[PDB]
Amino acid sequence: LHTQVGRGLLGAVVNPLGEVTDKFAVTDNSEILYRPVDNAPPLYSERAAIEKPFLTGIKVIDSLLTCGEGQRMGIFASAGCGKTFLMNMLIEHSGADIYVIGLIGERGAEVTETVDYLKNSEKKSRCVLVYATSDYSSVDRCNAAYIATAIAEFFRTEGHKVALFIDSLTRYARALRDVALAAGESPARRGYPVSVFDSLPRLLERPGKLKAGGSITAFYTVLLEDDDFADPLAEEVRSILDGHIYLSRNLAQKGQFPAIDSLKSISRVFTQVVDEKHRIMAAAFRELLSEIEELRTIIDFGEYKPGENASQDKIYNKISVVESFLKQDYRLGFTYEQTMELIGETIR
Repeated sequence: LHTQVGRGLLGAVVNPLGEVTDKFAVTDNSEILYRPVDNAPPLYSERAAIEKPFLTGIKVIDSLLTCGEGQRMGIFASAGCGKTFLMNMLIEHSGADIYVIGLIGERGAEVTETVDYLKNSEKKSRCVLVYATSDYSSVDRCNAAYIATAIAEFFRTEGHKVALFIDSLTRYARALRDVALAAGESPARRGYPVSVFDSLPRLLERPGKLKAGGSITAFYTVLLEDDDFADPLAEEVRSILDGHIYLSRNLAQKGQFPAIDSLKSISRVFTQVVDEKHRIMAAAFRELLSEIEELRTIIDFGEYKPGENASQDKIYNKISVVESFLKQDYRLGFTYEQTMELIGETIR
């Protein structure tokens, strides 16, 4: 019901009971205060409108799927579509003041690798990790996600630009379902006025940019088992969030990382966070992308003959420059100016 917050948590690993069990970095700051884990969302008049981009350093995201400060973004993928490797890139190459990572219900060896990753990360001094393994109860697994959010909320009140990752919403939904059964609530039908299952939208309206403070930019992972299978839970959270990154099993098997399929991904606030020149290039790049895949089905049909159609020849010779723009080594981050200069060269 109450948890630790403050700059003293930076570098710490907190378990579902809200107290630190390990450290991946040590910080001079020792500030530790207490706040409730359940806090009301900001009133609409306290929220500011999402107007500023949150740059990620990932070329495909920053150019075609631009995020905004205060935005909540879903990341849809199955195991293993490098969703953990995409989150490592989001943490490495973005420019947030503070990162708060929440590992829900995961196996256990997964928790130790995230800490091992943070131990060697350049952002270690600005990160907090909340974990709940498979051995912890379902009650505790849920509380890991609201503790992670509450920690992020304190940093936002202090003015910080915060980035929140909860991986995963899938295993959070499963553990939550277990909590509902203890109250008798079934997934099909429910309880009223407070249902255990409405724990999910309540938790997802807490991020955002405050007029009087900083912002929480949130990334929620949703596991798409199997092979971009439409899980029922997957369609509700697409209803609530401001956009979704979709990690494609198909683009992964061909060796393209990140396996983001931009044509099946969106950011709703895109046109509000980029200028007109950006919108023109992104629009032109999406049509180049669409015409490429139209040509790939023509090729697979054995229907493409070089020299027969000058348009198809022009599209074909762009495949290499388009694929190289989309690819990205996870150790590399790109500034907005480099992303926009590369996308223009791809379109010319």
